[PDB]
Amino acid sequence: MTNQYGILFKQEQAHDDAIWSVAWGTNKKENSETVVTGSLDDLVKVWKWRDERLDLQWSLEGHQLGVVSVDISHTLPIAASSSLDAHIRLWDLENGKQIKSIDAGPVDAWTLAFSPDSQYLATGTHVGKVNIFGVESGKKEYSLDTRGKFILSIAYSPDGKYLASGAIDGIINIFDIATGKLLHTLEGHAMPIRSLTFSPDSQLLVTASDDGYIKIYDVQHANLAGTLSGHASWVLNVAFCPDDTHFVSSSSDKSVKVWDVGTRTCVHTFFDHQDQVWGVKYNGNGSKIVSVGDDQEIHIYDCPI
Amino acid sequence: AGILFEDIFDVKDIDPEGKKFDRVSRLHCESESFKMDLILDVNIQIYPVDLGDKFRLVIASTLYEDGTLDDGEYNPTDDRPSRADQFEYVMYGKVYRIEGDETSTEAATRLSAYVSYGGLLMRLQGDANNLHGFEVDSRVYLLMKKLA
Amino acid sequence: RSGVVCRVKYCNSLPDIPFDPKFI
Amino acid sequence: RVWRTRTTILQSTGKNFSKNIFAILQSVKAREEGRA
Amino acid sequence: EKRDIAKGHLKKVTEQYPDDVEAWIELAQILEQTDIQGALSAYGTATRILQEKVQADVPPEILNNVGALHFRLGNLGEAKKYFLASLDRAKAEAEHDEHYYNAISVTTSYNLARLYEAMCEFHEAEKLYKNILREHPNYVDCYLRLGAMARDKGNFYEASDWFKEALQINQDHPDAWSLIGNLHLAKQEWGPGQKKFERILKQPSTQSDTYSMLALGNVWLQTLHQPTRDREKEKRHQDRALAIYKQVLRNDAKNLYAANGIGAVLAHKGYFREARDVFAQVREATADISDVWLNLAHIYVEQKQYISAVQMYENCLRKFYKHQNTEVVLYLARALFKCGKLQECKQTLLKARHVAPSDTVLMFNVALVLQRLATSVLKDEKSNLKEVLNAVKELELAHRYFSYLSKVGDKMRFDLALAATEARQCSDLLSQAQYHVARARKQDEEERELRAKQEQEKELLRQKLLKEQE
Repeated sequence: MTNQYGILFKQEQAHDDAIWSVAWGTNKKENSETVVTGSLDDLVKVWKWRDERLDLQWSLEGHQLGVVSVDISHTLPIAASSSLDAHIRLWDLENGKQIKSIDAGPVDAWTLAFSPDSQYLATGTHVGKVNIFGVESGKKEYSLDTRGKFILSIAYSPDGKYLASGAIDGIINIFDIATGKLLHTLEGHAMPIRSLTFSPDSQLLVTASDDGYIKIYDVQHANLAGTLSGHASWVLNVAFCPDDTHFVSSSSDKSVKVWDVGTRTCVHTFFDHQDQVWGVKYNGNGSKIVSVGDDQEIHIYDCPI
Repeated sequence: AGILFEDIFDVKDIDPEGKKFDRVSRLHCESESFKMDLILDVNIQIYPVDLGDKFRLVIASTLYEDGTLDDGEYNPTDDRPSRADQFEYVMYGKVYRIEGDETSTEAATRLSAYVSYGGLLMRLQGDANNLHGFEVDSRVYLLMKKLA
Repeated sequence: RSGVVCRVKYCNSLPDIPFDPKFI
Repeated sequence: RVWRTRTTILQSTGKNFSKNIFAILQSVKAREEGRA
Repeated sequence: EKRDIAKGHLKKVTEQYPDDVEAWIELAQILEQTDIQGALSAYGTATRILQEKVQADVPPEILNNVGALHFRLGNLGEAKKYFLASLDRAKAEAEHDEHYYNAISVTTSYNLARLYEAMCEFHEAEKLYKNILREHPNYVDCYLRLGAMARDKGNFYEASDWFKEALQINQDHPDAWSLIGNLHLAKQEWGPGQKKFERILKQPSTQSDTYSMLALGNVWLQTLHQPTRDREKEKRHQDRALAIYKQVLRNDAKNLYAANGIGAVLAHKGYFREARDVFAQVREATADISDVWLNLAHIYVEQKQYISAVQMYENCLRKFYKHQNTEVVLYLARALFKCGKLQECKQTLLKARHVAPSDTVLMFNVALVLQRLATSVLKDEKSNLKEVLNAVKELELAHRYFSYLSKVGDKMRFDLALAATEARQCSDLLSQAQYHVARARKQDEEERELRAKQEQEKELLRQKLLKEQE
């Protein structure tokens, strides 16, 4: 059964307004793949991927302004979301109830990240510090200062050593989680970095910026492993494959590009979307890709393994 | 002013289903500023039109810039300033139908206005907000000018 | 005397220098 | 041999507005001078 | 004028003679100027005769020119194939004449690098440009393309270095001087850009340069964007800009940008009807100047033509920008606010904030729209409890934003005193919100009072049914 890249499902009018984030999580006990999407229409929606179909499970409300980020836990059945009003909410995906809320003021809590143990939420802030909130505590345990401008994206390394941040000026900052010290401050790009990610082995750091370029870094030495181009507009999201030899990115040019880190060449491009593709993610085993954008559509793409 | 609608159109097809009349041809046009769709019968013997032509189209309820209304009778000896002076092809007609995509609960988002210029038919179709001056049984003028 | 804060600018921005492929 | 240059990129294909624009400017100037 | 007669003669010759490769090529070389499709058709016909009767491979020059025409059209794939074929052909037949074919390959190589730039293969384009520059250090265009790519990356020092390197080879290069001046003006360094463009006008060959004069007049145009108390200084700048535009219009009567500059100055002078006339004329001439669309939309707003303004802004945004330009988005939000569609205005301002969350003006505008929406809902006495509670939550958000902005804000764009007064108004609205929420709750208990009566009547209907049943 030869396997090729190709769309498999397409949910139209998934949200009333633009979909600004997505997240894919796999739960062993339930053995059901879950997708969490946040949109500018102030709604979180929980769908279940079963029988090659998407079926809505929960539709959670509460966010005041647009939902900027939605994340899931790797082990727990928890999810988190943040709105444009800096409010953070935790949702129990088993029952679709709000576990707790964190009012991060008017400025803090831009974008969310789950720690590898799912015991913390890392979020960039307007001032230039990455605040950390206890998932169980619900309070700002501490913060790591960058002395930089707005932090647009946040990432957690799968091994938990470092958390990366990308600023509005293109500067990247890697912090050691154990000691909370700014390991590296890299020039990066000259345009805002809206999305950076780590490799499954925590060896590579892939960052995306408005200049249309995707930069690869070796976190061990923080050296520039390569630069990728091919997007005709802003790159809005990146996400690494589980197989660790591929990753996927999305852009304002309405396309989703899958790149090979080895050959450093885009191996596929999807043009299905009709507007800015704001989110792209891989499934647990790397055989599916979910993408969401301003056209209020959810697209699932098959992938060879 | 008395202007109901105005835009620039590109002729995209002429008599797609073949020529039905010797002196009249049906234009299929699209506008760019407002993305309006147009079907228009034109006397091509006196006003020839070719594929890819561009024209400025105005639908007006009056020809007088002072907004005064008309009796609907031929008044050839009137020499007040007239919008027709700025245009090459001018027709006088009546709105005979307005269709929309409204439901039993929702107002229309897309309207189609149909006009008959003594039997030369026009259909202007697009977003309902562009077509809010059109009322069934009202008389309108069509003003056209090729531009190079 | 309250309204959306937006200063309207009438801009005349020239195009970038053309660099079309050359004909031989 | 290249056809598009920094001088022809600012030009319309054929349409000329010199007469109309200068007539409009004359009216504006005339109205400005009339008022005092 | 003679090119059309040459076209006619060559067209006449081609019709009389179906097989004349030289006539087809000669016709194509003049169709290129204005008829890309006609030139492509002529070159294709010439290629057909070369393969059929002559039975020879196409010359590299024809393949390069066909590829360049495709590039102009937009068929990047066909252009890549033809550019690669032209390079291959020039290499293949280089032994016959190495000197000529080396130069042909140099031009074809630059074309392919420009194409890679078009296909967003900037690494291959940069490598090819550097390869050309390594062997032909006098190719100025390669230096300028590297500088343009660096500028596109956002590295303006690297762009200036490449631009200075181009000027090194050719001391008087109008394109290199324009690129450096554009770099300086884009950084709002008015003096450096002004000097670089005045330098061009100082040269004898470019004594009256339309591009340079338009840039020099645009420098004075940009001074009107920022409001200034000094009326005399603003009026003199308006006059200076208008004089430069008028001179450019005298020298060139087909200059779209001189006409657009006159309209912009007129609009800044308050003559919106005349500026509309100029813009409509320019708009008839072309639709590919985004500033014309935006200027027309601004005039629509000033004329209270909000339907046209919103569509023009949305259509301009969709056509001319792949990404989101927050300035046009703010313009669209202001147009919707004037029209009174506050929900759409709020959504547009939120879309702006999504991309520019550090913009303090966007935060202030979002707060203002939230306060207005909440006040409209609160004033409405037919609102249910859910809407009133949402309005209360939205009033709190607006009050927090106004207070925060008052504490810290961008004083150059909006005054914080106005923000403080807005914050006080939000606080007062919240104080009255208690009575409003009490009012809503009493309303919705009356809602359930009627519902019971509805059920009561239906039970009586059932009672008759039992009477029917018995």
